[PDB]
Order: sequence, then structure tokens, then C-alpha cells
Amino acid sequence: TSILDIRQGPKEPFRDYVDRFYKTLRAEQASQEVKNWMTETLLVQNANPDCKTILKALGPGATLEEMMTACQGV
Amino acid sequence: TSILDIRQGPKEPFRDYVDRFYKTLRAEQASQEVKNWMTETLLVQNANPDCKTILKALGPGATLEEMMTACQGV
Amino acid sequence: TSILDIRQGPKEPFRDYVDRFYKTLRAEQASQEVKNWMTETLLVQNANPDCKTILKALGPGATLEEMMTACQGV
Amino acid sequence: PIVQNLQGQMVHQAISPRTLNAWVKVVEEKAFSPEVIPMFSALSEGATPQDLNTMLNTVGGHQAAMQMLKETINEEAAEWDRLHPVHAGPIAPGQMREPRGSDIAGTTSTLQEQIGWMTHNPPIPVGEIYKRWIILGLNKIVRMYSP
Amino acid sequence: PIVQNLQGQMVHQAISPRTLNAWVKVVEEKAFSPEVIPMFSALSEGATPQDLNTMLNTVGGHQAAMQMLKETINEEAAEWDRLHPVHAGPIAPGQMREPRGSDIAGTTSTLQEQIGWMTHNPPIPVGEIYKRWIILGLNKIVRMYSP
Amino acid sequence: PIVQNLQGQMVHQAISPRTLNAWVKVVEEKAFSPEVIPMFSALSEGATPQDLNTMLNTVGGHQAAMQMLKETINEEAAEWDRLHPVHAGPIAPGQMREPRGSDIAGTTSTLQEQIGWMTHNPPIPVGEIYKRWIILGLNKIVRMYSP
Repeated sequence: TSILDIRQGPKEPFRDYVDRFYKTLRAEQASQEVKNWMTETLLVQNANPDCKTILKALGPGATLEEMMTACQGV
Repeated sequence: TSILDIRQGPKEPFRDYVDRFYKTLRAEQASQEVKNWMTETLLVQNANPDCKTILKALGPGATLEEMMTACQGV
Repeated sequence: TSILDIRQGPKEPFRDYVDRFYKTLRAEQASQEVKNWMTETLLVQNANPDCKTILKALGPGATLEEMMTACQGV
Repeated sequence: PIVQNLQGQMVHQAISPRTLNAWVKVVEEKAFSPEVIPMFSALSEGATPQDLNTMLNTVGGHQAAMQMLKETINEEAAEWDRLHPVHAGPIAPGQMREPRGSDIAGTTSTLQEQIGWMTHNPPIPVGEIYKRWIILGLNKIVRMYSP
Repeated sequence: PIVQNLQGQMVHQAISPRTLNAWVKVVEEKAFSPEVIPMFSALSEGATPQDLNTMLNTVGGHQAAMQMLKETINEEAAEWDRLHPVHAGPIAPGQMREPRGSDIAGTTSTLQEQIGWMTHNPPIPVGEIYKRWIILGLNKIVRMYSP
Repeated sequence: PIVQNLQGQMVHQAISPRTLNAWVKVVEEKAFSPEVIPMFSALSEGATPQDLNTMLNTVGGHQAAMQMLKETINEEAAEWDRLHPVHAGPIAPGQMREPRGSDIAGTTSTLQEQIGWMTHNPPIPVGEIYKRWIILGLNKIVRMYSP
């Protein structure tokens, strides 16, 4: 399965999705800079509308514990 | 789950509650003095009315074997 | 079971067939040159029409990752 | 790990498979539970950075946590480099080089280099520095993964 | 494997059955998962080519992958022979012969020969050359077997 | 088996129960599968004929195969005797006797005799001769027991 095919379900906790992401990211062998680009970009983009909304409110500069606690009720 | 969210049921033995308390207290990393404050304070406060009543009669200076044997029939 | 009796189903993924082939090839004890001949020949020949068609388009010189990714949707 | 031999010297010996598997099994069974940290600490006795990356790299599952840890290890390493600047002028022929955050993380150093630093006199405890970063990052995880 | 004895010399000792079985069990359980590569690397510590063919030959199942690996090992070996030509004139009585791709793959060399190369001064790391080919071929597999 | 001791001599040591049981378990689980042959080969490292009959005699089940093997071992042994005739005149006091097919099969020789031949200088590899017969007979079985 390709990294672009990794997406969050409509009922799937973000948490279970983030695990899937760094597992597939774990099978990507690209430069770190590209993998940083993938992190800030693709993760949020394939996140579900309800959490996506939430993550837009965190702004930039956000870290994984704060994202992970931010989308917990969703 | 937060330490403030730890409370004793209306039918729950104190014993099962005290176990829950020092497990959650086991995941708190605060100074010992603060954790002493939590011990004497929060434990009794979230204890159920029937045992709470019992514990008020032990007075201060009480230790865990005496609290644990004090609320046994409740 | 003989190596000539190894064939791909009409709904069977190629992948599951290629596994069967090198398992049976694993129980053949013939010279390497003969086993090379078996590889390029018998594998494609007993492959199903839909994939067979696909494999004909790869031409010669093809390697197993490219064959295996080539017949994936079939 | 680097262990003391019968002769009375410190030499490297490899870690054992049922030690490896015991590390695996702990993680399988108790996931993020606090008992993992003393457990880790015991099984990391006399361990190298190299052995510590081996233990972290051999994890399966909990990849969100594994990434959070990595990023904590690099932050703590960035902080090592900040706090301890490189030293004045060229490296002496008679001496061996001071470590960076990445040598502590095992990344830029070789095993023989990791044995030089630890076995040499004075010895430098690059295991124990990485160990605190691991334990610190373990606290981060434990605190987050509390529900 | 070739291990250091108490006396302070490098001697060959056989690999253990519960090591063997641990190799088997890893493959059974985690198939093509990435954790297999650090795992391999730890269990291949101090290992010979001969022991590495033993480990590859003792696999059951995943024969498409096992063939892809073989063919990668031969390609990497063909490449060894290409990059390193044979040396000028006859082999000296005082010296031992340079390895080929097939000696690295363990095929054309004997154990005592594999111990000569590794134990001799300078030593040549024919394990580590095969190890990269195995790891490289492991990447090929992992990348393919991603779904 | 005959193993090298710390002192630097070749001495006999007994094979281990969890080695024995590992041999049993392989046969239980993988029956006639090809992985049995490398597996055998590893567990037969440094083994005597006597230990090899022990391993064959301790099988349960697959008695048609066990008989086919026996009969292959005797054929290969008959062939040893054919190809290598007995030598000229009486046996020297200063020397020890040449083996027959049945000494290789372990039958007519004693352990101390099996240790004489292997430890002596030049050594004779009576294990490796029986080993090929076992592997050859293993091919016969594998080929038949393919379905």
C-alpha cells in the first residue's frame, strides 16, 4: 500500500490513523526533509473533516502530543 | 484519566478505590510534599458518604491499615 | 505433484501462483540451466489469459518484481 | 554491552537472544505501562548506544509513540550540542575526540569509539545520558498515554 | 560464528539451536516486516557466510521472495567480481588468496578459508559485505511486499 | 559428538537433551519437507556415526521411509566396500585399521575407534561419508514423498 492511500476513516480515531501513518512512513526510505514535508502535509490532508477542523485551530508549530490530545473526543 | 476524576462508587469497596488511587498517584510525577497533600486530601474527599462518615471518626494521624480496616463493612 | 501440473487459476492471483511455482521448483533437483529454462518458459505458459496477455507486453529481459507488479490488478 | 571479563578488564560481549526476546515480550504485554521503565533500566545495564538503537529499532507497533520518542531523542541530542560547545582548536594526537549529541545517540560514533569513551580513564557515561533521554521521553509517553 | 575465546584468540563456535529456532520463529511471525532487519543484524553478529547460507537455506515458505533474494545475492556477487578484478600474477606461498563474489557468498570458500580471511591481520569483512547484500535485498523485498 | 576442549584437543562430549528434542520436534513438525536437510546438517555438526544411528533409531513414525533409508544406507555402505577394497597383507602394530562400510555406518566400529580415525593425523571423515549417504537417501525420500 502507498503512503497517499493512507487516510482517516469517518469513525476512526486519529490515534489509530497516526499509527498507520508512521508505520507506512517507516517503509518509506526518502530524504528526511521530504519525510518532514510528508509529515506536515499529508497527515492533516487525509485526516477526517471533524478532526481536520480541530487541527486547523491548533495552527502551525504544533507537536504530536498536542495533536493527539487535540483530536481525542472526535 | 486525571487524579481528580478518581472517585469511590456508591457500592464500591474503599479498598478497590484505594488501589485505583495509588495506581493513578503512581502515574503522577509531582514533588513528594504535593503527593502527601493529595493523599490526605483527595482520597477522603472523593470517598463515598458512608465511608466518608467513617473516616471523619478516625480523626487525623490515621494510617492506611487502620483506614482500610475501618471502612471494611461499608 | 509434477511441475507441469502447476497452473494459474482463472481468478487466482499470479502472486499466489508464483509462490506455488518456486515451491515446486524448490522440489526439483535439475541443473540450473534447465531450471532457468523452466523459469522463462513454463511460468508464463501456465499463467491465465488475462495476465498472460499482460506478460506478453513486458517483453523479454523482465524481472520478478516487474512481473509481480505488472499482473497485480488482474 | 560492555562487561568485565574474568582477566579483570572491560570487554564488549553481545546481548543474549532470550534477553532480546524478553525486551520484546515486555513491550508486547505491558505496552506503555510504568513498569516498563525499571524493566528497561535493568535490561539496559552495561548497554551501549548501539544496543539501545537496536532495542528501539526492533520495536513493532506503537509507531506514533516511537516517532514521539525519536523526536525527543533528537531534541535532547540538539540540547546536548547546545549546552556543550565543541572545544578549542584541533584534536590532540594523544587524545580522543569529545562526543556530540549524535555520538551519544550512537549515530555518528562507531562501537570501538563507544568502547573508547566508556573504558578509557576518566570514562564518560554516554549510556547514562542517552538513558535519561529515554526515561524522560518515556515519561512524555506515559503521561500522554494515560487515559 | 567466530567468537573470541577466554585465552584471547578468535576461534569458531557453532550457533545455538534456540538461536536457530529464534531465527525461524521471527520469520514465522513477522514475515517481511521491517523489524526483521535489526533482528537479523543482531542474530548475525560474528556470523560466517556459511552460517548466513544456513539461515537462508533453512527458510520454509515465501519462495518467491527467497528466489528474489538469491538472484540479488548473485547480482551483488557479480558486481563484486566486476568492481574488484583478480590480482597480478600467481598467488604468493607466503599469502592467502583474495576472495571472489562466490567466496563472499560462501559457495567457493571453505570454513577454514572463511576463518583465515577474518582472523588474519589485516582482516577482511566478508560477513559485512554479504550483510549489506542481504540488507539491500531485504529492502527490495520490504518495498515490494508493501501493499 | 567430538568437540574441541579448552586445553586445545579434540575430545568426545555427549549430545544435549534439548538438542535431541529439537531433532525430534523438527521431524514431528516438518516430516519429509526439504528444510529438514540443512536443519539436519547443522544439528549434525561434529557428530559421530554412533550419534547419527541414535538420531535415526530414535525416530517414531514414517516407517516406510525409515526402512527405505536403511536400505539406502546399506546400499551406499555396500558400494563403499566395493570401491575401496581391503588393503595388502596384515594390519601394522604401529597403525590402526582402515574402515569398512559398516564401520562408517557405525555398526562394526566402537566409539573409541570412531574417535581414533577422526582425531588421528591424517584424519578420515567417516561422518561426512555417512552424511552424504543420509543426504542422498534424503533426496530419494523427498522426491518420492513429493505428491
